[PDB]
Amino acid sequence: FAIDPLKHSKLYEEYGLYLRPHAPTIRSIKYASLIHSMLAKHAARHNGTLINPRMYADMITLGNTKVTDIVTYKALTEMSTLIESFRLPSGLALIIFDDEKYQSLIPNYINQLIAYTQPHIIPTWQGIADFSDTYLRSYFKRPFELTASNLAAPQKYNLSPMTRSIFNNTGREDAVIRKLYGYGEYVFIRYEGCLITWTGIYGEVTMMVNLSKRDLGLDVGDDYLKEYKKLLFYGVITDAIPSGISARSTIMKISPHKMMNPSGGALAVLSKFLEAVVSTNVINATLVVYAEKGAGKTSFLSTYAEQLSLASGQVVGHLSSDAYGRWLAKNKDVEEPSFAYDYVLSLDTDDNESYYEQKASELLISHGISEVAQYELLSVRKKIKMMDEMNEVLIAQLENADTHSERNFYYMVSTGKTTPRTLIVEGHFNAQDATIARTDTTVLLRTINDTTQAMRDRQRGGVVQLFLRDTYYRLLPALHTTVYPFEMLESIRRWKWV
Amino acid sequence: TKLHNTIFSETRKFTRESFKEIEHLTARLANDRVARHDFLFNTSIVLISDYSGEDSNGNQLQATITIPNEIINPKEYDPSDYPLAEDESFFKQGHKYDYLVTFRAGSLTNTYEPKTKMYKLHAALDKLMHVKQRKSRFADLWRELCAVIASLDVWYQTTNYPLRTYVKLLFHKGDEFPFYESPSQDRIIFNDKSVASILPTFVYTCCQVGTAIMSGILTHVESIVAMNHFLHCAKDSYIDEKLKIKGIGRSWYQEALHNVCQATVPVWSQFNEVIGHRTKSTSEPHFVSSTFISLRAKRAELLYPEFNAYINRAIQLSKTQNDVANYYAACRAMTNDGTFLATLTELSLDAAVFPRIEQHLVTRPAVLMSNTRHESLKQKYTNGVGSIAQSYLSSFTDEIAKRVNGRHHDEAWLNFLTTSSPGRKLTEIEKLEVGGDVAAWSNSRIVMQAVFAREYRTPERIFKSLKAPIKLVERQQSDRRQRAISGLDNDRLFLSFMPYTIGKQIYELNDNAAQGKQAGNAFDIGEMLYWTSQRNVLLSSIDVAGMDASVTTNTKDIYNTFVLDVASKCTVPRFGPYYAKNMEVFEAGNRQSQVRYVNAAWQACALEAANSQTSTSYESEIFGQVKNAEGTYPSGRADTSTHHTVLLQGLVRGNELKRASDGKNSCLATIKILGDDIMEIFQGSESDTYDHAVSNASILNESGFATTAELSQNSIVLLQQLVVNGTFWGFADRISLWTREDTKDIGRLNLAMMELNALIDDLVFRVRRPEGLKMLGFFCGAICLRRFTLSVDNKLYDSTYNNLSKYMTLTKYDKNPDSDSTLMSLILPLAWLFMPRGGEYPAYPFERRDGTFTEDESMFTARGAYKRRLLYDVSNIGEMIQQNSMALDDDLLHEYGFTGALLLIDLNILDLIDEVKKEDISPVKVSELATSLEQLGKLGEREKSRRAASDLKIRGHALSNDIVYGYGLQEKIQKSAMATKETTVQSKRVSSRLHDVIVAKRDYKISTIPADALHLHEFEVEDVTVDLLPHAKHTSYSSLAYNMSFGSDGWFAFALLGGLDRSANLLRLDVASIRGPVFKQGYKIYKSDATLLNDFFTAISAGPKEQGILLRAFAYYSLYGNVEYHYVLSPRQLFFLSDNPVSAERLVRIPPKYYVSTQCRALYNIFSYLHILRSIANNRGKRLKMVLHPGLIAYVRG
Amino acid sequence: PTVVQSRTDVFNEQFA
Amino acid sequence: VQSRTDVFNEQFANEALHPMT
RNA sequence: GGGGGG
RNA sequence: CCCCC
Ligand SMILES: Nc1nc2c(ncn2[C@@H]2O[C@H](COP(=O)(O)OP(=O)(O)OP(=O)(O)O)[C@@H](O)[C@H]2O)c(=O)[nH]1
Ligand SMILES: Nc1nc2c(ncn2[C@@H]2O[C@H](COP(=O)(O)OP(=O)(O)OP(=O)(O)O)[C@@H](O)[C@H]2O)c(=O)[nH]1
Ligand SMILES: Nc1ccn([C@@H]2O[C@H](COP(=O)(O)OP(=O)(O)OP(=O)(O)O)[C@@H](O)[C@H]2O)c(=O)n1
Repeated sequence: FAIDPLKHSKLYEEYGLYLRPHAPTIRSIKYASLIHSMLAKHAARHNGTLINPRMYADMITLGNTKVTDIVTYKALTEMSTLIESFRLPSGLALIIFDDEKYQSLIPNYINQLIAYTQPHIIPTWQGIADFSDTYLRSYFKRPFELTASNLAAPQKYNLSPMTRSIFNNTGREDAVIRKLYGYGEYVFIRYEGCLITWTGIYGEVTMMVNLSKRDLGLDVGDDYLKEYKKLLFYGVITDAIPSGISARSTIMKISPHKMMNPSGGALAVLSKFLEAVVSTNVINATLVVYAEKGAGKTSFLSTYAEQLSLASGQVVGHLSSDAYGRWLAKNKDVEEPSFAYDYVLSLDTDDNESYYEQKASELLISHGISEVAQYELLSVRKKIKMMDEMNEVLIAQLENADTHSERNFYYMVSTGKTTPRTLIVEGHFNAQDATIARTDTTVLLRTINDTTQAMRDRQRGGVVQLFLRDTYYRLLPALHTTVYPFEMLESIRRWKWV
Repeated sequence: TKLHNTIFSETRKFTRESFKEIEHLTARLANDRVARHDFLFNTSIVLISDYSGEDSNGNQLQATITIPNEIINPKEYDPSDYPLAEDESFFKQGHKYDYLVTFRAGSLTNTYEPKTKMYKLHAALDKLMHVKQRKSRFADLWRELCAVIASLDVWYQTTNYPLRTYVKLLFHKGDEFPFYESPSQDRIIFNDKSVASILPTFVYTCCQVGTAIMSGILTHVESIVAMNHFLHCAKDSYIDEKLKIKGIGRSWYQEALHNVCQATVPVWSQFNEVIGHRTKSTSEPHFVSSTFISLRAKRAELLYPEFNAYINRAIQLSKTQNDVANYYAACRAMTNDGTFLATLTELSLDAAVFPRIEQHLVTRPAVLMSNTRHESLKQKYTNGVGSIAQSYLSSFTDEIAKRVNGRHHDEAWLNFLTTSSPGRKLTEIEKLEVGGDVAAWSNSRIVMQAVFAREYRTPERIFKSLKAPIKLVERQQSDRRQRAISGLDNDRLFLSFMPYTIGKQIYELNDNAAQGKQAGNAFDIGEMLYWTSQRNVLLSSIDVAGMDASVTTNTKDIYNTFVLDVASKCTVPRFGPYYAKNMEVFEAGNRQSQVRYVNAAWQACALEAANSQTSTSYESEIFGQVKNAEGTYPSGRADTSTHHTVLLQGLVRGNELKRASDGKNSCLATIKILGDDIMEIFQGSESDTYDHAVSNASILNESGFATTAELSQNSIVLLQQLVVNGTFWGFADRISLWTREDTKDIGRLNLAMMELNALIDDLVFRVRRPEGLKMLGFFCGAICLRRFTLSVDNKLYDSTYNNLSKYMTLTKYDKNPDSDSTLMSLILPLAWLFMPRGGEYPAYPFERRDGTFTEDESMFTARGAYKRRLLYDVSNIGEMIQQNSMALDDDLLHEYGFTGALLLIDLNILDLIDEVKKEDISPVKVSELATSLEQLGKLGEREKSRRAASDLKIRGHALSNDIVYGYGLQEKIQKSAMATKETTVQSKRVSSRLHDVIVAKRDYKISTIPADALHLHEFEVEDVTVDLLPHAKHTSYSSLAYNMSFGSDGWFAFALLGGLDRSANLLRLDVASIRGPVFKQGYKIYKSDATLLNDFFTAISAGPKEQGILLRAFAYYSLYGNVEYHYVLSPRQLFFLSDNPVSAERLVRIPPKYYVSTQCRALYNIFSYLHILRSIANNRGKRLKMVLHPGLIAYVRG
Repeated sequence: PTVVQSRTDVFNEQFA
Repeated sequence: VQSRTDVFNEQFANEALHPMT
């Protein structure tokens, strides 16, 4: 293996792959534990590295090499006397899981060998390697599933504590199954998350939630809107967008599942923002978040602003992506509008109309399209011909820095006297980077929604909302780091405070 | 007393009197400042008000000196001239003054308590006017002004010229200088508080304006119009007005050339040979003429009213193309002082790097395939400007994959970091660090790559980089807004290295790259002379504004879609830290994820485009950490403009196919891009080419770049080095003799004096009167650098002066009890400027014992060992041969002081300072070898090349030094130049023997060697005139360069030798292609012992293509053979003239009997070709017959 | 003769 | 009734490869 | 900070 | 060390 099972099995406890109690197999893995004590010993000799990584890969992996100046070759001859004693039929194989969380815990010295080897890569499914693999099937208990109809006695399905481990999908408490049917001689794998399948529009849909099934009140047949606020924080859809998710989707099957490890890169860009929050060397920390319209980002960042407020204790501002859009509709005629912070927060309320929605309503009436069905009926060429006209009404506001121009809007708001020190600003597309400012942090935010279905769901704006979504989506390639909402809440727990 | 009345001033020749007289005067200027103030403000000078004379073309002008009242009466400092934002997180958004406002220096103070917002700002402005202003190439700024004004005295032999009153009117206040710079504090220091704050920069303005007068661009009358234009710009902000007006006052020439109508110009051919003159009309196309109207109303406003009439004078009077280039060169030195521009870093940071969207937005590609994060993988455009570029670049994707597979990228990345270190990577974060002496190397690239070794292959290494802000460095340049560059961390830079390697592969596939390669000769611009000569052409040089701020986030994806398709077909397993593995992947039109194999680089290309944050943080002394808004192009991740070059040429050639579907045949010839500068050539009818010209202007506007479209029938610009009708025009102002960015001023002399030769030879064809530069740069070397600042120890300090005073005088400071060191300042004789590995500066005629003067050297004389011949020439070689004596004539050399000039050269001062540091400062042993032995582990094993290198040495021949094995390089990577530290006491500890060689000097002699007999050839003028080659007939009118005007000696030199060789310059370009000195050190192998050349390949580890270039580069090269007697002619020092010495054999005759039987026939041409270039001043149509020393031939056969 | 004058005279005669 | 295809992103990809007139 | 050439 | 983006 890469990571050594024997020194610390707790990592493979997370995947639910347990060592067999203790044959060629058992004698083999004890050899691998000796090699990792050896490779760690050579590590410290030269700044934590190896010396001839292609020379070690020939000895350990292929087994075709025998070694007999003393200064440079002393480490190799010590390796050769060890491996030659094993009398193996062939060389040992290197193994690596597909999961990035497994890769982030691999020792530095193993990575040096990997480039001169051909590692056997075990594919995962949802953060879980398939158990049919040749190596995992020999070294670890093969997990056995127990469902509704599948529940039975051990005698009906021949099983031993040696060979097999039990997974519980029945949904009854594990203490009952362990105590009632005599399964206390087997070890149960445990899963702290959930994998919930939903009925979608286009087809069946799956999902992953970072919360335990007891803490999530959803059961079979539940409505999507019930407990919707919990899913938006901790859920991840795992199907290609667009999905089938709707306001009226229902649950089919719910099972315990492994927790999703937060992305290593997404935590890095967010902690870069938190480093600017704590230190006094920076005057303004400002996070920028883009999302496709209709993702509900304003619903999530209203709470994420409060969670950050409890930590640092500073008053955190918040500006919805339509804050400038409504404020431009009010003060376009007034010559010297107020830029005071709380006055702009007063105009962020949903009841007011954005300026951009007004100009887009005329552009649809100019072709006479007020119906969702008439808009869906159009060819892609007919829509793209219109979105170029919407690009003209947008460049008019970004072209220059004027008193009513958008760049001066975020300048006077950010540099106002009473404005909060830390801000959280939303934006609709990448081209707004020059306007909203001035930051080293920017992230995309992917909720669990079909935003093009969510726009058809809402009945107020109708076509004007769905049309602006595609006009923003056309100008918003995913060129910045992606961030699911749970990783932002995970970002705050890991960072130390004070 | 003084310099305008010297015997050297009237005869311009050295003698036993005037040369010893001109030494006493210049040494008196550099040594004592009290004599300098009396020189610059002398009472005998007469003030000038109205003045009259001739302009650049001989027309009579009448101008009047006018100093604006606002410099004599500076306004009190105004706090509101630098407003802040209400939060005071930064300067206020809109603000007028990015540079200095002019104000009285005594009006600026800060009463505020320390550690306050307003206290730190006034401390910054005090840091502004007292620090940023001083930028001097040599010594004090007052000595630099003396060398220029001293040159004007000797050249015109008169104290009375207009430029002097500008010095006496501005800078004469009190008994002493208004301000002096102290090297110890690196600050200007004001002795008179009433002076205007901007004045110290104007000393650099007069030093530039005084250079143009010696240069012959500006005459005494046009100098008055120039100086008023700068003093007019001193109100209210000296640099803001220059950056605003500079675009308008240089661009007028288009309309003035329109009025010349007919003109006759040489016609170049494809091969860079002139085939004839041609009478072409210079009338502009109608659409160019309509643009003149908008300029006139604009030139009547922003321009100075008197300087505006000067340009109206130019559009009227000039009647030939040479007159227009003379008025144009005159305007060039009136619109620019040539100084480096400087501000507070955060003041200029606003408008330079802040992103700006202009005209249409860029739209996204459709996403054909995506990562489980929904990152892009491969993508394609349905429509837009991005589809236009993809219709072109998509045909190159497959062929590049076959070349990407061949490179072993881990060997490339380790070699890529070696080319440039230190890289200013962020310093060590925390304890220990182990270390522990690696902090001495903490600022480096290869050292930081070596320290982080086990970290290299970890994927986590990349995400650690994302938490590090990108520090912003500022690299200033002449006559331009201050630039904001972004330095990057190793791993942060590494993410873009894979896209870069694909980016430079395209250059082999096209001729569209102006950055392809450059030779530095006239062949660099050689294609431009061809297209400017052609009929029915519409030239277009489209400069593009911004490009840092003009590339929005969505614009960069046009380049990514090209790399992503190339990385898709490429098969490069384990690029590191990455694998060629499977992946779960989402496709367009399929519901659930599919399973697609992925190679290593296609991950690294995807991950880099997926995460993009161009924001450049900067830590400032006022506002803390400031961060520029996102949307910049970083300039540059990995490399650029290789991003822009693939981006622009795809937007342009793809527009040609966009017109193919539209049915319009696309007239066009060739197109070069550096970038970001573009250049086009349209051949066709006047109506059709304009229609295609407007399309290229519009398509770039559609992709978000705004440009100033330039169009002309008879002129073009590239690399700010323009051509008109096959006539090169130089830029004089861009070379700044008197300023530099680093403020690196140090007394080491071969570093500085040999650097000055690189400048004066770069001005050879950018100037109208080269002979004036020789008198200018002599006095600069005769005054600015005559002292040496070596620190002595108190023990040995008394022993040195007891002997050296016999020849070279020096400064004697009283011994200081307080500290250990007692300083000395070493004055040197003027003779050191002319000796080998001294200044090697061109010399004036000397006086022999016979009384005949030696030949007057020109700008074309070679340097290197050839300069030693001047020693023998003083002894009269023509007399040396008739007596058959090799005697050196040491007595006469003691007069001029050559005997003392070589004593300073025998110290090897610059070699001991290097050796003394190498001992202690580099621990080597386990400290350095442990990283080199580790650093080898990442490279594709292995380079044992030292075993293949010393194989060439024994026996074998010596080779030096570093062409391979950069694991001795990180020792050099710690220069420890700042400071010299305490090791200087050990640097002179070895000099205790070097003042033991001065007591051992006794009577001193100049050493000679048996190889030194080669100098003894001297030519005797014959009678028959040389029939002249045809090129002179075509260039005889409307000359192709400022110093090649008809009858000028620079023109006549091209007439005798002719133009540069075709196949020789294309081939010599290739030995510089591998380099990105190796040629000559390896060429002795090709001549003496040829069998070492094969191991010469494996010692350098050159590839099979690199092996055949050096073999092929010795083919057309060996026709002029090897140098047993070497010379150094810079390719910039020449430009048009032939480089091959064989060209000069035609105009000299040799007796047959001097040849060796089958050897060295080709060596006499170097004796001839080097001699004709040395003296083109006295050359007048005479064939030459050389004579040889009888002992020279005995040496050649031995 | 000045050098330039000699140079010019030489140039003219060859090219008449 | 609705299809994965009517979504704008889906429609756009298609437009990416049977580009119609 | 990187690229082009002496 | 110069030229150039
Ligand atoms: N029934 C109905 N509710 C609507 C409609 N439009 C908006 N809503 C309300 O909007 C709420 C959802 O908020 P969000 O998903 O954050 O929408 P948003 O605030 O505009 O945020 P963005 O979509 O990112 O701009 C729902 O709870 C609804 O009450 C509509 O047309 N019909
Ligand atoms: N006080 C003062 N210092 C000057 C002046 N000019 C230059 N300096 C610098 O200040 C330092 C001390 O000043 P001085 O003793 O007057 O130096 P100096 O008269 O210019 O003599 P030199 O340094 O040999 O040129 C010197 O190292 C100079 O570099 C000046 O006019 N007055
Ligand atoms: N040392 C530097 C500085 C920056 N860049 C390039 O310089 C370009 C910016 O050119 P700049 O002179 O700042 O803008 P312009 O004046 O408009 O350039 P030009 O006149 O040549 O069009 C950028 O594309 C960047 O890639 C570079 O490669 N080398």
